[PDB]
Amino acid sequence: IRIRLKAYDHRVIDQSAEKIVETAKRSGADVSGPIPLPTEKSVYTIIRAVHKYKDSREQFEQRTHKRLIDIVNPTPKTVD
Amino acid sequence: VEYRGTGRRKNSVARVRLVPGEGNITVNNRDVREYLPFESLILDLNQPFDVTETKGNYDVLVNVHGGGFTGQAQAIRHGIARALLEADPEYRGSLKRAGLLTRDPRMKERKKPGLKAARRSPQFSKR
Amino acid sequence: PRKGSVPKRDVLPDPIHNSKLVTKLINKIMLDGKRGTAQRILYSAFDLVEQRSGRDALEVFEEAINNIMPVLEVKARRVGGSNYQVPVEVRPERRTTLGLRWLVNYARLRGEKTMEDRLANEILDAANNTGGAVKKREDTHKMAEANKAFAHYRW
Amino acid sequence: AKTSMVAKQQKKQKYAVREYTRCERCGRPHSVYRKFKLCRICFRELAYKGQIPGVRKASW
Amino acid sequence: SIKKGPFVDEHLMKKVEAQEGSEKKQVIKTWSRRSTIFPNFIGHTFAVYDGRKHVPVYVTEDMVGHKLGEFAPTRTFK
Amino acid sequence: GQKINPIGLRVGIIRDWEAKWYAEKDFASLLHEDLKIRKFIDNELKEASVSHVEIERAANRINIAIHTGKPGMVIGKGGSEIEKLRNKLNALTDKKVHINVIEIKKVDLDARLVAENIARQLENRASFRRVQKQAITRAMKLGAKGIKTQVSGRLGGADIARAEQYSEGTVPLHTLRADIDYAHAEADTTYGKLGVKVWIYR
RNA sequence: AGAACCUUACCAAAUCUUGACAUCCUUUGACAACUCUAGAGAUAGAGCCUUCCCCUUCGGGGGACAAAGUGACAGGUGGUGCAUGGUUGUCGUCAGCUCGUGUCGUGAGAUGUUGGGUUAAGUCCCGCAACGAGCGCAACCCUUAAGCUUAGUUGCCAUCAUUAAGUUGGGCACUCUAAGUUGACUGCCGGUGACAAACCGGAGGAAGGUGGGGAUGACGUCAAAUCAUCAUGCCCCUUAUGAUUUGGGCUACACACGUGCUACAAUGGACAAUACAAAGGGCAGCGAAACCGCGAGGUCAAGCAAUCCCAUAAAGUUGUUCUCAGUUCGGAUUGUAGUCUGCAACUCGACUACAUGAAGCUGGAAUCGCUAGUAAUCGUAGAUCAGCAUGCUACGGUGAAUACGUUC
Ligand SMILES: [Mg+2]
Ligand SMILES: [Mg+2]
Ligand SMILES: [Mg+2]
Ligand SMILES: [Mg+2]
Ligand SMILES: [Mg+2]
Ligand SMILES: [Mg+2]
Ligand SMILES: [Mg+2]
Ligand SMILES: [Mg+2]
Ligand SMILES: [Mg+2]
Repeated sequence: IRIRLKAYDHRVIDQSAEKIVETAKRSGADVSGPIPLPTEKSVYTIIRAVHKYKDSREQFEQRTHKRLIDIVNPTPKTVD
Repeated sequence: VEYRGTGRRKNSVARVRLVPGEGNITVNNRDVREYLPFESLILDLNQPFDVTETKGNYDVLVNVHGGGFTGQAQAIRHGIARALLEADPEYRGSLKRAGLLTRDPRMKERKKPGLKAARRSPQFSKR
Repeated sequence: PRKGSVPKRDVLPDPIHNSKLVTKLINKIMLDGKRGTAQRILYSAFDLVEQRSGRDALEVFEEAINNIMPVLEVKARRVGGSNYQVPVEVRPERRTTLGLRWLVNYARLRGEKTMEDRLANEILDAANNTGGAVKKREDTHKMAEANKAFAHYRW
Repeated sequence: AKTSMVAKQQKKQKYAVREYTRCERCGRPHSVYRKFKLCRICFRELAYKGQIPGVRKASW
Repeated sequence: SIKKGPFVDEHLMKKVEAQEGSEKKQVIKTWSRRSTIFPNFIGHTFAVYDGRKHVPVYVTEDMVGHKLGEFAPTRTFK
Repeated sequence: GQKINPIGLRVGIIRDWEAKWYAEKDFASLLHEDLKIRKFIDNELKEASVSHVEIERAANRINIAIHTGKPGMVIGKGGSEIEKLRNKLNALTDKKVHINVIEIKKVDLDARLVAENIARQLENRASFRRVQKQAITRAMKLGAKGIKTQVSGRLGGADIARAEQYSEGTVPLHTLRADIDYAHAEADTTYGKLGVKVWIYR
């Protein structure tokens, strides 16, 4: 079915991935081991000061982590 | 018997194999001598073959990826040394006597914020 | 560097000419990061030596550096509470590196209207004397060799 | 004279592209964003103390 | 400068297209410095500036294709 | 020359965030929504020892958590005022589900309500050095291992301003590991403005 | 980190002064959401459905969309960073700065921080009225540098086979790969510094002696900067030092100086052919393929977040040609004829082909920037943004010369 997960923190998404593969593997389901898609950042380089004292700046990021999980056996014990 | 010689130089991977016979190097279903575009010194990546006391040991039919062209080159030079030492494990004490097998000294670096070319500073006027 | 002796570690092999001291003057004609236009011009300026000179450029080449080879340096030093010059003989690693600039700086000065022919008239006419750049090494060769002065100075 | 301007901007003076974008908790008309609708100094005290998501510091 | 109707402002057209009846001369009072010259223009002035000027500009048979009432300048130099 | 505020660096390795939710497109107006409601706690409760609120969103199931330290008077008469701002904040758009308080014993071991303990004194003109030094000395009779308090703007009835930091203990600012809890409070009465900063270790 | 109008605080013309705004006030129609009159517009008026909530048993919290004149008033991008809070620039990532007990001094004060040696370092040991502590440097944190688990669908294909190539199957799973782990530290090292830490050497981790970079900015100075981000003590404006449009301005000009770009040519130009990246964005946005245009583009139009799109990187290679010239160098300037964004491009954008083709021969006195993926070279992407950057912060490709020395 290939459910997708994406989250800001990085340990949270691995414990969620092992939660969903735990609730899938404890029932009969031939699920793949969870897939790391590359995790994308984006950059916010910004001026610190309030007036015109430029050429003194600092940057920010935010980093979305993207995993991937797919099941190929729709069973009644793996429904939701 | 030699396989899986990875090779890295400046953001340009290269994976190889080594087949016995004679020295015949080839990448990406086309030649080498008229692929490395300027690079008249094609022989100077074959130069570990020069210093391993034997030139025509094996054939390669190698693979390469990414980077520039000499950034895409010169890692084949690195990449056949790992599999070359995996062909016979004697050569670490006898290929690192010219110091050749592995060094990853340098890649490009960050443009420092409020500068122009990552070590250069803009010109300040006077006093 | 007040800390001492940054290492050298520079290497210079070559494809055909079998000489470390020929890949140096490919590294000084190469301006603006274009190594992809140097030996295309250099090796097309050495294969035109034997068509212009009498011989192959190999046995002319060590003569061509040999006659241009600078001898003496004048590194000024304010001695002991005074101020005038001193002759210094160059350590043998530095002297070729000082030496090779005078090929290329006068290569861009001989108006022959073809750089792979204008530059090669200073390897021809360099094994033979009174070239373009031999005039400067004889001008500075007698800078303090004849003008010998306080030669007990340190630096 | 800017609290009149915010009274203009959330209304509409009817042409297509006469509007512009202003800071949410502050009121600057320049260097604002569209990911946040904040602005370049008013973003910074709200990027600190953890209260906005996403934002680690720097230095990748 | 494109195709499709060189963009006379329409209220100016409302004034001129029925203003051209008699032999009277009361010209514009516009201060809309945007419109081009439709070819059916009668002898009249205009008032084309709004900071402080009503410069009466001639409608005389110039190159009428200009997309501007720009015969009235804005500032001085010396 | 500038000490940057130590909460800024110390997120993502030892202190987590304040808004756990994720968004994709609504992050503009949703980022206006939480930043709209995170003043109403400090205004409506009027600081019943309220440290800092917590947002999490779960797709039309919001959950917010106010620490606030002091139970009881935050709640109302057994459950009266809590639903009164459930109803009051539920008129924001369609929100305010499961607000809960988590009390704080060891009162003056946390930066905020210390800074409103000693901002609230000197705005009633309580002679700043006994304002600070007691809030210093209660820290290390309650087990703390570092506090630095500074008060800056125009102390006393003077006409030039000078900052008088009265620190002690151990208060590092170049180790990332420690949970340097920071606060700030700007409060002054009838003779200008004034700033107050408090760093607390542990 | 976007000036056509908007922005916009400036000024000129019309324009109201419980107000374009926020609060209550008394009864509640909602709309000016539409069609028309005038005007440039704000607005000035007429046609409205002149309604509606949420539940009472003829009834009120007043939610609407805001309506009536009041008062409490509101509004200030107006004065000042020498009344301030917050926030930065800097000396300078320099290696210093301070206490708490003592103890000398009538005391301002000093020891502790000094004298031996080492280190980038007040880092380190050996000494001694000092013994310790605290803020600093170091590690802790990101990024990169090589393996093993653990995963595999868009992730790669060789071992097999149809493959223009869709990587279609095989389900192959290793090879990068993409985010989660083992281990660098002066370690056993040879010296000899005489045991003082440490310093020059040899070994084997891919790895040098803080592996390479960032983020981190001590007490404090400069009454440095900001009331125009916001907050703000106090003084002024009070049918105008407020408010709303339209339309000018912020770009004007003999001039003076900063920064940036593109060039003066033949290791250069034109011309067709011809390979190899990283980092990014795109659900009314990115837009393919094939289509009509000299191009700027126009229509339609499937696929869509590693997979799909923008998106050909460019420099260089092989080859043709101009053959050393105010020139087949350069496009500065200047009219016609378009495209696109927009309600509109005159003041005041941008791009294309048609001719026009100026200045200029590597620049006086002087003056900067850089120590290995580094300066230089052509390029790639992004935010800001409808449209418009040579700036800006990010990313790869090609890649040298030089540092014996501390005298100035
Ligand atoms: Mg392998
Ligand atoms: Mg030294
Ligand atoms: Mg105001
Ligand atoms: Mg490291
Ligand atoms: Mg480092
Ligand atoms: Mg540090
Ligand atoms: Mg004011
Ligand atoms: Mg300006
Ligand atoms: Mg394409």
